Amino acid sequence: KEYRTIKEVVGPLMAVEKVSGVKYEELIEVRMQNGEIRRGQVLEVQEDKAMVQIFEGTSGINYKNSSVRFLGHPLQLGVSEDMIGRVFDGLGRPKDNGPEILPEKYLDINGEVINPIARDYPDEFIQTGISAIDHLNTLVRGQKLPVFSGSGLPHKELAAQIARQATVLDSSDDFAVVFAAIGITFEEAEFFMEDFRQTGAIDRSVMFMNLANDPAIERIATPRMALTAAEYLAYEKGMHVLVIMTDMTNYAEALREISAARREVPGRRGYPGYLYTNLATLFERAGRIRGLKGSVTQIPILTMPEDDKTHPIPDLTGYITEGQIILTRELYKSGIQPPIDVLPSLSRLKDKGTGAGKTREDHAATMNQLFAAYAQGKQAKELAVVLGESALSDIDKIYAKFAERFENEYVNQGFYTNRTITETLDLGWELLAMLPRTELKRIKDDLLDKYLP
Amino acid sequence: MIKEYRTIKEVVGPLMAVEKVSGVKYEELIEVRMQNGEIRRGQVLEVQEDKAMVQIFEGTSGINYKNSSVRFLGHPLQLGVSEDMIGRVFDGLGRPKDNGPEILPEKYLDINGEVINPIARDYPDEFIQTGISAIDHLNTLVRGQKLPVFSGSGLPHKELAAQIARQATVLDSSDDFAVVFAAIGITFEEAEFFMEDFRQTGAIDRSVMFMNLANDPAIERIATPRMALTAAEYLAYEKGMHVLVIMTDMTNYAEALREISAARREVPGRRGYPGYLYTNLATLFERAGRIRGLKGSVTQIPILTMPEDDKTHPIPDLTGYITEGQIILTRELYKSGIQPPIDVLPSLSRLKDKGTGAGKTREDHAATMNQLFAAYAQGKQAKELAVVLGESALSDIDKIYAKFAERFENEYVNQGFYTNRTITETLDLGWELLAMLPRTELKRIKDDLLDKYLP
Amino acid sequence: GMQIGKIIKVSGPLVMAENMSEASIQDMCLVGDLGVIGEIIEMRQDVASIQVYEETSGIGPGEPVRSTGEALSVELGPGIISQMFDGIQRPLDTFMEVTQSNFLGRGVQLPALDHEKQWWFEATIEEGTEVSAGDIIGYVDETKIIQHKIMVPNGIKGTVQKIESGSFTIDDPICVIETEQGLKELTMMQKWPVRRGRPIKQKLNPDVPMITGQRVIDTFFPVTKGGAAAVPGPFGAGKTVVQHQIAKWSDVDLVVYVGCGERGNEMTDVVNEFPELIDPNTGESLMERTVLIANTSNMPVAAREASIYTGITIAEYFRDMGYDVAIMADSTSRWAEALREMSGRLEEMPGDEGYPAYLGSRLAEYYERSGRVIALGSDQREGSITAISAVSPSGGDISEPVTQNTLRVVKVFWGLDSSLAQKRHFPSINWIQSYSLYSTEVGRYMDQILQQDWSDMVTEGMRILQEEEQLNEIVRLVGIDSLSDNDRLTLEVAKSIREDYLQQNAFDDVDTFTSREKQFNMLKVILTFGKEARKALSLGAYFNEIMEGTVAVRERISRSKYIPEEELAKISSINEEIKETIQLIVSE
Ligand SMILES: Nc1ncnc2c1ncn2[C@@H]1O[C@H](COP(=O)(O)OP(=O)(O)NP(=O)(O)O)[C@@H](O)[C@H]1O
Ligand SMILES: [Mg+2]
Repeated sequence: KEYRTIKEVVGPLMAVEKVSGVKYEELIEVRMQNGEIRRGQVLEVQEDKAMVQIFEGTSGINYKNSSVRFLGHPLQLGVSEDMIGRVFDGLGRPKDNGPEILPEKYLDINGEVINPIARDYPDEFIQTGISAIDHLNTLVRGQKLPVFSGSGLPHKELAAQIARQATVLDSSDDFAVVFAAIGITFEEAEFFMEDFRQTGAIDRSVMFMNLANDPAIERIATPRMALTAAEYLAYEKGMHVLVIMTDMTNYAEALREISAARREVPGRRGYPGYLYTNLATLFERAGRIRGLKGSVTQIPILTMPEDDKTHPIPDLTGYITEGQIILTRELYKSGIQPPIDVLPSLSRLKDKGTGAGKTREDHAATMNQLFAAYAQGKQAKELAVVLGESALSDIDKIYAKFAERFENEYVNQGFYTNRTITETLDLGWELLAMLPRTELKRIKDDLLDKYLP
Repeated sequence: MIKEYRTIKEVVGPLMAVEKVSGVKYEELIEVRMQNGEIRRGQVLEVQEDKAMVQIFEGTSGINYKNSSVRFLGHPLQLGVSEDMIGRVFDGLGRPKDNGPEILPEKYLDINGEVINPIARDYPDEFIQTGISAIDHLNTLVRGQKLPVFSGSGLPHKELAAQIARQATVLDSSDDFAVVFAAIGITFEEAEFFMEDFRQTGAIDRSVMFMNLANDPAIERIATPRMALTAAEYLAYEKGMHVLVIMTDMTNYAEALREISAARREVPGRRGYPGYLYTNLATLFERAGRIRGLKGSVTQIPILTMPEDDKTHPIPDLTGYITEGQIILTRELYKSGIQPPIDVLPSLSRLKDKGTGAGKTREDHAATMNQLFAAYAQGKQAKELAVVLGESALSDIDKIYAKFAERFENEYVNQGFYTNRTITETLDLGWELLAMLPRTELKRIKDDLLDKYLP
Repeated sequence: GMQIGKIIKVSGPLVMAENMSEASIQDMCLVGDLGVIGEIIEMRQDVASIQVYEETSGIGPGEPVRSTGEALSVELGPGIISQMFDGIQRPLDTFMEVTQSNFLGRGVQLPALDHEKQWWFEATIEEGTEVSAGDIIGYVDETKIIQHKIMVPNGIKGTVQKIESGSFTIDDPICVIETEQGLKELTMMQKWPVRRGRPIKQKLNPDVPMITGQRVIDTFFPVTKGGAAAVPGPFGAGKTVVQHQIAKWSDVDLVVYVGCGERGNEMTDVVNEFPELIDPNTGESLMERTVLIANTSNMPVAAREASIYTGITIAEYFRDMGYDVAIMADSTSRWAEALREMSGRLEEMPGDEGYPAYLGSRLAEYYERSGRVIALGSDQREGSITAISAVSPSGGDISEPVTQNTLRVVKVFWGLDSSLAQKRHFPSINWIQSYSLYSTEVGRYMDQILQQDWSDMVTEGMRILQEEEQLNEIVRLVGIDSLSDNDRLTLEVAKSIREDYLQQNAFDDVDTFTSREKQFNMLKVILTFGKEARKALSLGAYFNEIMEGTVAVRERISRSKYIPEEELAKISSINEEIKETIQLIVSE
């Protein structure tokens, strides 16, 4: 049953009249006069009318001569283990000139909420290979830990490096990366594709690539398709899955465009009032489930407009995620790779993945001691540059030197260098050795003896 | 004139639409007789053709429109007044909540009241000694005035109002005030504070109280101050009493107005408050004063909390455009331990000129008031400079003013909630502080006053 | 028979259905072929506007709607303690077993309580007694510590004709009352509409301080049993940790924790950890006094509002038995935002910042349900509800409608600070901006119950912290060296207050809780160092020398937070070591 009754077209939205039996969120197909097919979703259904959003937009559609078909089910992803190694576009269509996926089953891309009773709490270490993360802001299996960045900052290189190096020490060959690109430039897409292909990371990955030049309502579907593939691999195939999504500020833009087309009253800073809830339906899909071996870990990546952390996109993301990794322009100017500022960074669940049996027994103590010493030394630098070298005390000058070496040699490891957790902790002890023993108050003394030369 | 219809067409929040009616009047009181036996009161907001829009005081939860009916009672909302109201506690609609015997009314009065003819007014001019120096000297209260307290959440406006009610006296009038208290959306603890204070002082036996609390329906707040003021004008102008009306919190009143305004989908004014907020408030606050030839009076002290401590918010802004001054409390003075935390600089009384001076307070009243204001304003500016740039930046003369402003706040304004100063003690303390400054700085005060009173 | 409506519109959680002419505002409905749970919120002729507490994907016009004739309610009876419910009181563990799924489906109705479980009912009321609402007819030992009292339901009056002790399910009749309408049977279970406050005899002033074990709260910004406290703060500042701490250690009888639009893992953390936190006095775990209401951020939005009223109604039920209850709402901002979303769907005229015009009165009505009360019943027993509410303002800016409306009605404000959190100062309570209007009265309670001058210790400590604020501005003017020896001592004492008393690690085994008397000893020691050091300085002693001769004793002060509760003498002995050390220094 095909309807020739399209009434009007407003941006990506379309109104269909004289419909019957249509459901909220039902998948639709528009058969255009040129014969191409555009898929869409029912946003609102009343009486004999239905309101739909078209993922590819309505440009070039002659509605009087195009027909609409309602398909009787929500938008789904055909999932299969064969998706590993494949590159798809924002709507889940092959992008690598490879064969069409033969799905094991089709899954509603909205997913379902995990019963809190059935949840397992995030546990066990994920080695990113990046000292500033692994040591001070440890990523744990099942956590949501985002990167807050800015335009011109190298979050692109950081995302690729984590995809390339992330691993679990506990298990072998059960680790998979799902990478969702949202509104990224062609050059950014080029960079991610070559990096995954040249290192072989593609052979344990699934990629969903939405580009800036692509229709923007595709972005609504893109992260939901990535998370549906991840949940399949984790919960039905038992894999440890890491989902990396960039750039979520481009996701919010798509939501704002839909909101505008619907003539909804805008919320704070022109973003929809339901922005928190919408983002929660993505980020809360992370976790572990009791009795299942797999896991879904999420690293959303976003740029803070005007570097303002109080902007609705970083602010609401921080109100959902379990910590955050902050990149700054000051560290980037100094050449620090990655330019992670550990002072506003945090991982809330880190203690569940550290210590004896997971990393090493000295992990927590040296984390607290390095952090304390670095804050004190950054404050010492702040006095020395502003008030001159002489004003700073002798003990303070040590801390200033420490802070500089911490940035230049500990945080700054390079976007193409992988550090094991042992290398990171040993490097941490080499930096603490700059400080006098009378200053290592946070570290127990038998640990001090054992691990200090 | 009673009519009953089972023609409810819409039930949406606090509002109901009734159709196929005739003989219905604007502001007529109505009853909704619900399908389950409940009876809920309301008012006609608008009538056109065969339709009438009504507001329900207790909300519309549990109403089935089809099997309920609306009875139009043939008169507006009234208060059954009687001298027996004294010493009794009523809810927001004038129904007793103290388990006492129901009142046998002398008469029934439309709670909207009527405007006092401007040519029948007597000008308020009898000094009320509150015992609070920042009020009596700088922002003088006179009998028949409308003088609100502007406060904020967490600030001690209830203590200030209780102190005023407890200490207020006209020097040549031995009658105690009758107190009419209107609680509007306040918490139990706020209302209990006033209840306990009134019982301790015995004022409860000369009080009438209309209690709408935060657990009561919000639309009832619209009637509560009209019930109180109708009771007040009855006791004052028909029974000859001097009535002190304390109403809190007027911000809760304004917020109830905005709920109705929003439900009606009216054209929103500033911050969503209806464009008629000024007028609506004026119909309450102008119900104060004295009438030539009648012995009683109505003095109003409304209390409101300023949203975000912002005096330019519509609620304080429009109230200030209506009332005869305002007493402003501030967080910065409260944190410094000043009790009451009255900031005199943005406070005002518009009736102080003809209520003060020789024969009323004393001949030095207005001159020392104006000098203290000028010296406090200069000293506060001096202290603001010292914080921004250090004490050394301040000139020697401005060091005197900065210390003056400290002693003014710590000894003059900061008197305590249980301290009752006579106007003579207040004025004498004003001169002790003015003595800190050189005589050459006292431009507001003429030489005869300086020679006579200045130490 | 019963009228069947017909859906005419579906838009997210808003459904409109025609042919509903026989239904009432606030009736619950089974919506669509699936029969998902919804609530009638407004009606224009026969067309009802329904908000749905479940996902509406796959639902469309033409499907049936069926009113239940009842408003949103909870089941109140044995089997409610130690459970985790969703926002409309469905038991999440039974949900998992019945549907055989790890995920949340829809259209399945599950009774809140176990109606097949046998409980032992102990009858305590004599036959022939005249009873009314709130009267206790018997009890069930739901836990060893907590007696579940069986109360005559509101609206029931008469004389007891038959009552029998025995083992019954919550459906069995355990008592028979003779009423004017006739003979009435009573079970152990009663239903109550969540949006209506449970009636009481009268409210009382909440004046007994709660012991949270959190030093900054109990000492400087105390909440009382029956009081209300707001904890607004930016993301990561510590709102949830503060609430979990109060849930763990507070000296109330029962705790109701409402996860309102927050993270699933945090609910999972409570059900995992609380059964392992065992009270040493009674041998019972924290889960034996706890009720969990969970509606996460990605759960149905309208069910956030339901979770709030479900939680408070359960609290009121146990309050009516004569218990002290704490209810945590994390976070009320999510409830408010749900109201804002539905208000936009209904095309209502907005109030402040898009929120419905009735936001302020809804918030105020919620907190008026907390408080200390005389419950209904001849014995006039007393119970209380203490309300602790997180608020989550955008960008940490407390000048927004949810925070502002909340501070109008609550008497305690714990303002969490971004700078403190980033400095790892936890709890991140801004001690300059926070306040408790219970401080004075609590001070008198504490003085009398400790037989010590506690109120003056609290005052002096806050004075020192306030002088630290002024002195920091003066250091800002001319630097630390210009300051006098007494000023720099004040900075050191305030530094000890901040680091050795205010800062408290919720994740440390000892530091996570500090008893009332250990708090007294810790603050006395800290202030004693201040008292003795100034006396030295007046006697000619030198601040730099006083610091260099008190390293070890000040070290003891910094570790008194880790001293075990059975060893408090080790803390109180510090004072005389302080005296002796400083006396010897001035001699030298
Ligand atoms: N009392 C505390 N002791 C130690 N660490 C704390 C404490 N409170 C907070 N933290 C730290 O701060 C982090 C955030 O705490 P949390 O209670 O989750 O903040 P929140 O305000 O509820 N965040 P959000 O839900 O996003 O608004 C924790 O993971 C801890 O690392
Ligand atoms: Mg939280």
